[PDB]
Amino acid sequence: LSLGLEDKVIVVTGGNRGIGAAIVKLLQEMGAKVAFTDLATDGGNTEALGVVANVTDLESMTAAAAEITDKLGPVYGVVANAGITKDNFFPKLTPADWDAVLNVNLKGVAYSIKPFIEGMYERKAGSIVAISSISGERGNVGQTNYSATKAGVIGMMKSLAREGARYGVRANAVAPGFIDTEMTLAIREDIREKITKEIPFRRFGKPEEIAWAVAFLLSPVASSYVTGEVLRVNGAHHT
Amino acid sequence: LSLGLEDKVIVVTGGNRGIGAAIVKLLQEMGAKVAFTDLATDGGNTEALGVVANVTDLESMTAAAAEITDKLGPVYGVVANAGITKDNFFPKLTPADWDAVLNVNLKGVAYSIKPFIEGMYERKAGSIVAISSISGERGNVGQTNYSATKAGVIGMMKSLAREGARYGVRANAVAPGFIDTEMTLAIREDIREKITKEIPFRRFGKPEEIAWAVAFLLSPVASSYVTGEVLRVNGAHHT
Amino acid sequence: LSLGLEDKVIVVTGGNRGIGAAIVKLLQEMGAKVAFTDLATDGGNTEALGVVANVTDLESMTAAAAEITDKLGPVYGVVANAGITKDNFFPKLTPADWDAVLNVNLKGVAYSIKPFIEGMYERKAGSIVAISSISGERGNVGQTNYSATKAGVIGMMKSLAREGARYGVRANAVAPGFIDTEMTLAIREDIREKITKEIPFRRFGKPEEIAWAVAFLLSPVASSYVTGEVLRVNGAHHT
Amino acid sequence: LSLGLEDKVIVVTGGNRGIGAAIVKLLQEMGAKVAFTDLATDGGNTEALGVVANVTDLESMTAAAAEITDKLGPVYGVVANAGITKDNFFPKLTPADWDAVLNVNLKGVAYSIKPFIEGMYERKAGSIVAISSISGERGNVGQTNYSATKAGVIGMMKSLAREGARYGVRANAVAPGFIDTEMTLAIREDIREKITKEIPFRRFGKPEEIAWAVAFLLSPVASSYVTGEVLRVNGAHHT
Repeated sequence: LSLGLEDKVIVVTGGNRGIGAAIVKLLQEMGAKVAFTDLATDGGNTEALGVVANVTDLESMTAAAAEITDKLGPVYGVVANAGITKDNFFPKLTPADWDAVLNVNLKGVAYSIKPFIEGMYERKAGSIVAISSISGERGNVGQTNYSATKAGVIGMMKSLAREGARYGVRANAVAPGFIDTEMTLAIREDIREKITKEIPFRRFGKPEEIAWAVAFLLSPVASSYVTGEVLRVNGAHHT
Repeated sequence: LSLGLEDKVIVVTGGNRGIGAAIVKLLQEMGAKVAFTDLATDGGNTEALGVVANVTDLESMTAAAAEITDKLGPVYGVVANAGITKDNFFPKLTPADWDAVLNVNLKGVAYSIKPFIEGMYERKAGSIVAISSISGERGNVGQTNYSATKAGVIGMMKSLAREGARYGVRANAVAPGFIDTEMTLAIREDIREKITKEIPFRRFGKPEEIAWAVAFLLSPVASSYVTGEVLRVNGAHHT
Repeated sequence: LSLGLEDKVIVVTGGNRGIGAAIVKLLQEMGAKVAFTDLATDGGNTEALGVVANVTDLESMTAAAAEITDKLGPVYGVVANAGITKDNFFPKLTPADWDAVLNVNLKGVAYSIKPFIEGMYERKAGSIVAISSISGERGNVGQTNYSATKAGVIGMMKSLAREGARYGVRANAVAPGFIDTEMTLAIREDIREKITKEIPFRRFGKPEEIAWAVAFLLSPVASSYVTGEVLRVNGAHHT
Repeated sequence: LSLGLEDKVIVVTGGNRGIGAAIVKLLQEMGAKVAFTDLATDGGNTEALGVVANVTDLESMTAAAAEITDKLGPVYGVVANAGITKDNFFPKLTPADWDAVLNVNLKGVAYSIKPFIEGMYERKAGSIVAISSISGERGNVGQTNYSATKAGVIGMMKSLAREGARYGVRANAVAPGFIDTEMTLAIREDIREKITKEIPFRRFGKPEEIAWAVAFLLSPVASSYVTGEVLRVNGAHHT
């Protein structure tokens, strides 16, 4: 019948555009009280409570948590989705290129969870989901630093899963393959084709498809015994 | 809102008791036209179309397919769930102990899919799910033969996934941890405790919990881009 | 300095040609007393003790064990390498095509280990290695049955590893990518190229390269704490 | 006969004590010209060329590279082994606790490879190995940050493997289980026992055992086709 997500308060980092917006949108049409953090809050999602925050700044995220708790109530769900790339071959990557992705994609994830966690423990309820990636698990050329971080979140989620279990709090990861967002839609046609040919399903995925995987893991009904897991959504691109 | 499973015809092997019954029951309350095969069809599930069949016999399964197609219509979903154990330490296992699990758990799975596959290809639609196991992925003492087969189904599903993609047909696997069925509820209390202590979640899983994972993979709406994947439901017992 | 393999008795199934011959050859030049079983024993390896045996027949393998124990002494190492293919798309595969690969590749592996295991336990020493495959882990089109079995051996080895640990007996698996044997050297040039382009290393592997991985796992010196592991040799084809 | 490591120049980060010292020691007795970087260089390894350097400082590592190249010649091998812990439960971990492990264990690894990589590419030869961990792959309680980084190095190595293949340069990872170093030998007896009971092999591993796995991956002879792989050395603790 129903996923136990009605009136549940959920925070999505990076939820203004792209995959994050898609997660926000779907959770809304499941009856959740969704909030999102980002650098801009346009959206155009009206009913969503956008909060300008920066995952690399812990004060910024703790403030957003306070604002969200105050307006919507105690938080059940967190989707750590905000991430960036600084793509280049290993010897062309500067310390700045490492500092940037490590801050948003690794540190920023923990800073996105840290302001909601103690409360989740008190309420003995909560579902945490980090995003990504096929590059994190398989590896990717030019993404030696992106990959380190997307493989890093999987390790963070597995340990967090083992810590949170005594409170009935779950942590999992979704590892998307190549997904049609505005970013990947601007990549050269000849590169899109080379990649699409690697995918047995013969297409990139859609954002609403990642949203569904996140929803499944957030549902206290559909995945109550799922924790520490990586859910691959890649059309058999990586198996 | 809804998983695209209303009026969808789904076959569950081993669906009279245990986990299979739970999968049957939940698919029913999602509006699916569910059928099951087994050695007995009591159930007591009335509205479910029980067909006496044997996964080790291909004539038996092709007959059941014919009966099911005829009564309910063209098949969308298949859950290859029927499996057995012949547990013993490696040197105490007889050829009969190998023949038995290999037939039901490996061969029987392919024989459960073979009578529905050509039609799924014609209709360019279908979602296949094999079950198990934590023992298949981690290994288990006394289950050297059970494990070979539950690891074998994962390989079967990954290859089938890659073959079926050109028809929009998906294949995945669910790998349950230790689940409270009537079989595991009769295992010695001191062994149940030794195992339960290994599980961060501090309990065995429930059958309706495996049912939900199977439903997620069958949904053409919730997992349209999920294929070739293993979904672990183990409470972080194996991560 | 040296791998503790001098004067060690090692049995290699399928060791007359191909990868098996390569494993036999290298173990010999490490000072091991190597024997092999196969359907033919030409070899042309002279110093190797070829025994005509069939992995699908347990009497046949137990006889070979007796012969080998008698001529060379108590067995330390076993390489379960004999395997076959019956390649076809899932709906074109006959029960005979399933029975064949399941017997040689799954059952035949256990039947290759069963006649040496009780003695290894007595001597509290031994290293077991099964072969394969990239198809077992990734999946492969047209190899839905080969893959089920090569994924099956990994599960068998992980469980056997957990059982054999109390005797200091180790079990592991080597998962080769595409390897230049006489079989793969007869595959069409256009298919060889399509595959070779998938491999970052830009070549198929060589048999002496699989031999080295097997040697590493057999060495009681180099891998004394390695058990339950899969060693991939694929040139980053599957990561 | 021999691993192609005689007269090969190899750098080991964190090689003064513990596992690093063990790797240094074994490579030496394989005829390699080994150097190590660390915060102290006592050792007491005399013949090893200790260089005081800090993996978190890129100038410091590029200087060490220059010194090592100048004294020993062009570098073939790099073992990124230096790592630290700041163990605590997720909500007790400060930004400083994240910054520390992320710098040494993730960033520090890339900074250990960056000064040798361009030359390896020129010479079309090289083998890179990062360390760890069982916590990186499985997850561990109290190590939510250590784990993120040890899972991160695996992703870094897989991407680096795919980039370096066009130059015949290999990258792999060794994932040790619990190893008897001076650090783990000071952990409480009751915790050592709780952990040792989880290990089928019934003991922690030894440093010379990790050294052997690193040697295998560095050998241009024994692992010429091994790249992008994780080699687990855990006594079946994690399978």
